[PDB]
Amino acid sequence: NEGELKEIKQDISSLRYELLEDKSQATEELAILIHKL
Amino acid sequence: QPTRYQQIMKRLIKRYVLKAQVDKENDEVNEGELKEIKQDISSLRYELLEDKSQATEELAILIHKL
Amino acid sequence: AYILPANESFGPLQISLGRTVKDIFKFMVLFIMVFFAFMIGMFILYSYYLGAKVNAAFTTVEESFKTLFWSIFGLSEVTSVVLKYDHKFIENIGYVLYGIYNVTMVVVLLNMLIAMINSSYQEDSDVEWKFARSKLWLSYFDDLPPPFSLVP
Amino acid sequence: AYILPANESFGPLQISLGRTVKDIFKFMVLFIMVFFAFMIGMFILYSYYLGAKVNAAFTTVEESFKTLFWSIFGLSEVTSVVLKYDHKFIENIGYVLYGIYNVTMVVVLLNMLIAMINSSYQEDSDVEWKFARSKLWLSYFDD
Amino acid sequence: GPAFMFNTSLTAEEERFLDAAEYGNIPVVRKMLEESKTLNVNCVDYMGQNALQLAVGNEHLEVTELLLKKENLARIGDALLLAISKGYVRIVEAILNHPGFAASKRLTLSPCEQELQDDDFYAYDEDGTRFSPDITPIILAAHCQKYEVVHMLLMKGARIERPHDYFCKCGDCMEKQRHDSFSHSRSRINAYKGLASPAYLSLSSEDPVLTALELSNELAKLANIEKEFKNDYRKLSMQCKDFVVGVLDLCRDSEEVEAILNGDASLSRVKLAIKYEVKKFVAHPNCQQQLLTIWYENLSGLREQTIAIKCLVVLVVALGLPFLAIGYWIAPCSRLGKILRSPFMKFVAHAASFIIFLGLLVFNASD
Amino acid sequence: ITPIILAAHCQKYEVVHMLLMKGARIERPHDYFCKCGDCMEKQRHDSFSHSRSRINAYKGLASPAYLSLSSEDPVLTALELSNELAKLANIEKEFKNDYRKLSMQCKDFVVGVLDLCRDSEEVEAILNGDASLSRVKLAIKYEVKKFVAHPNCQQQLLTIWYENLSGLREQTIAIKCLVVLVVA
Ligand SMILES: CC(C)CCC[C@@H](C)[C@H]1CC[C@H]2[C@@H]3CC=C4C[C@@H](OC(=O)CCC(=O)O)CC[C@]4(C)[C@H]3CC[C@]12C
Ligand SMILES: CC(C)CCC[C@@H](C)[C@H]1CC[C@H]2[C@@H]3CC=C4C[C@@H](OC(=O)CCC(=O)O)CC[C@]4(C)[C@H]3CC[C@]12C
Ligand SMILES: [Ca+2]
Ligand SMILES: [Zn+2]
Ligand SMILES: [Zn+2]
Repeated sequence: NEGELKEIKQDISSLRYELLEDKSQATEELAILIHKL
Repeated sequence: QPTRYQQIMKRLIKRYVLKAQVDKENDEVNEGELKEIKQDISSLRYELLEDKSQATEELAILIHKL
Repeated sequence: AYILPANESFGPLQISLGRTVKDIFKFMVLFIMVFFAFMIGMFILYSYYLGAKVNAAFTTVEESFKTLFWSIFGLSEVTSVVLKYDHKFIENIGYVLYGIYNVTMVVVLLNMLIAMINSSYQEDSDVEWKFARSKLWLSYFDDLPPPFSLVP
Repeated sequence: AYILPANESFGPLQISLGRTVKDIFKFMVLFIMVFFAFMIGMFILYSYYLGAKVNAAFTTVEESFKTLFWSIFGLSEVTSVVLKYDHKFIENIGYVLYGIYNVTMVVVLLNMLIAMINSSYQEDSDVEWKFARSKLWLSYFDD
Repeated sequence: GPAFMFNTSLTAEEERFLDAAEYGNIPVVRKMLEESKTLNVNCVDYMGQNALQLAVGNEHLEVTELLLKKENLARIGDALLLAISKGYVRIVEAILNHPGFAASKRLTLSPCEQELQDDDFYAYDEDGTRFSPDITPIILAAHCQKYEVVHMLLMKGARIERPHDYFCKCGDCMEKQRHDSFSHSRSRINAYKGLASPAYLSLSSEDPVLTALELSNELAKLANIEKEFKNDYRKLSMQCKDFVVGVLDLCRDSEEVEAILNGDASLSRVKLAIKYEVKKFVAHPNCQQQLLTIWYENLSGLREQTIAIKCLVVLVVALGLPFLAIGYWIAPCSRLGKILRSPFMKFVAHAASFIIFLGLLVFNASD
Repeated sequence: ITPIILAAHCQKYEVVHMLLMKGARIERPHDYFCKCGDCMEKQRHDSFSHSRSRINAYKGLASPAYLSLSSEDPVLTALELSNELAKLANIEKEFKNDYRKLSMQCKDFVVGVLDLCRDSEEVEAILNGDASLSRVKLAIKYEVKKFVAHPNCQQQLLTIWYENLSGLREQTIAIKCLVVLVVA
């Protein structure tokens, strides 16, 4: 039914948020590493 | 300011809206509701691959600075 | 009826028979009501012409019952309504009432047949027959026929 | 029946005819049972009034069979039950038994018609007719 | 605009937080819960839904865990009820580990004991509860037939109440019936809808098939007594019936079939199913083959004969019934005695006796 | 079809609420036999775009989302609009099916609102209107049969039916035939 699919859509959405935040963490860490250089 | 009849009608109609949305969730999924999730996956893929490419090019410029 | 359910061929038939009898009992009650209505009406109408009719159909209560009941199967003639005298109004009312009775009988019969067909379309014959036959079987599991079981 | 299935117009009709005959044979058996019941009953009831009735309807076995069978199509009169004597009890029982017989006949007929309609609603007419017509064809292929 | 308001419209920050909670933006909700200090976690959606209800309704387990750690968070009981309704097992587990359920005895105490204290625990808004006030977590899980959730709640001590008799005179039933008499009957129907579910039936009792048969007869009688809700009790009784049928349907050898049919070979459960009119149970092929093996006890070959051969043996019994009775009196135990005591031969003897009776009735009218 | 009418058609509850917050309202088409200049010009111009527009506006009005979110008393509005559409179906026979479906939508909206009651106070508020069963009278008058035949309304009417006959409510039919004869 429609709700069981909206659940998977929310799965995908939360996964997207988490992954993009992880990539942003990596970028800011590389920035501070440049600053230390 | 609200009378008991108004309060009870408010309760019942909020209950109806929630129940009707629940019953809408009980409808069979159709092809469009699934194409929407496919497009979700596609846009997510594009964004993630571009993020990885950003990381790689930043490491390249860091090597250049070394 | 105690023996047929054991046959796979005849069991489901007898089950449907019990079913349709249980159903049409109600329409039989309603038809009793309308038939009693028309019987009392025509009896009160014709009772005074005991020796002024072709036959004695609607002269008494029992004979009116007989005539109107046998009219269900078309086994009653239409000359029973005719009078010997020249009271045209009474015999015309008799024609009208008897015809309306027959038409209402046809209406009730059609409605019964079809309320029944509808009850049927929304429906397990195998399950019902097997339940009945299992009852029949279980009746014999507990440890001679009645005629020979007189001897102790 | 050997010729009709070849016609696309008349084939399916004849197939349904075979079907409904095969079905109603069973209700014919049950009606034979109940009819024999009522026949033997009324015969034992009326057999003693050979020359005391309006007609000879229920005097013998064969004539009772004839009367009760022709009562199915309404071709038998109701004066067959009346007696000449003043034995009101016997003729009243005759009225009751004959009326109950007719009512039970109507009940059985309705049930048969409708068990049949139900068998129909749960169902291929094209497939059945084409199977029969293919049998008809194949009967002529051998030289 | 709309002539009904179910939620001034919060704050920009509160709207952003509700968006992050509903759509599962875990980093944003964590950041806000950590360092906002102006936001309150009990801000409300346009439908009267705080952050916890939004997170549970969209199955955001990490957001739910983040919110549950926030002290003075509201709408926790309704969060549990909603997660149970949607069958989110992990979110149910996360909510049950909250101090609101760990310390208190919310799940063990009856619906009436919860209702005597106002305490607004399962209330989701200013006024009212999402489901019926009598529907406890265990009853709701049984309704939805969440097998794992029902098992979890049973582990915690939650049990459905077994409503009292219809014609009850005790003070509690009297006060309930005088007070409302419609909330009372609806509560009874809710408790029976919980009891009659296959999940609770299977997981709760020692002998679920006996319980299901007895409860099926119970609901069948309730349907006759209370005619306005006839359909509901009828559906629940049918649920019980086909639960028994489905349990019988799973048997794979004769020992399990015996355990299902003989109760704990007196076919006690078959008698009960015929008495309570569980027709699919009796007419099921497993019960049918058991009854059939009992039917042809010593008639090994006769089990497979054509109908013509059985008509032949019917006629032979009709002919030899005097000699058969004489031999039963003379030689009570023999091959003849063993064959004569089989149920099918008893039935054919009865049929042959009746046919001889009809033949006597006819032949008496001979000449 | 304006944004609010389209949202009502699709029964997007949140979108309907959003548009209502912004001031959007469905128009409540004029009477069928209307003589004002606007209706006259619309009817003379096309007379098919006009009737289709009327059907669109009623499809928007008769939706459960707009009914629930728009008015103060959605069940009274739904009953009145159901009778309105039932009459429209008779007046305009070429689009009979559409008006019939919309009237059925209104009917089962009222039925679904009644179906949610959980105690006697809410049942009274639904059946008695604001105990004169005004809404039950209206449902019988407008032939909202599922509303009247619903178990909640049924048990209310039944409690009124056996007012002082406390035990007689549960007696077998034979005992009631007995009391019928005793009254006779
Ligand atoms: C044709 C005249 C001379 C006799 C007609 C007799 C029938 C009216 C009755 C009497 C004996 C009856 C039969 C006695 C035994 C059986 C076997 C019984 O069981 C079976 O079908 C075989 C499988 C099984 O027994 O489990 C089914 C009913 C039947 C045919 C009975 C059907 C009705 C019968 C034929
Ligand atoms: C009107 C009187 C004077 C004669 C009536 C004769 C019918 C009772 C019989 C005799 C000849 C039969 C026909 C002989 C040949 C055919 C062709 C046969 O095949 C077809 O339909 C054509 C296609 C095909 O043969 O594959 C169908 C049956 C039919 C009409 C038979 C139908 C039954 C018929 C008309
Ligand atoms: Ca998730
Ligand atoms: Zn009690
Ligand atoms: Zn106008």
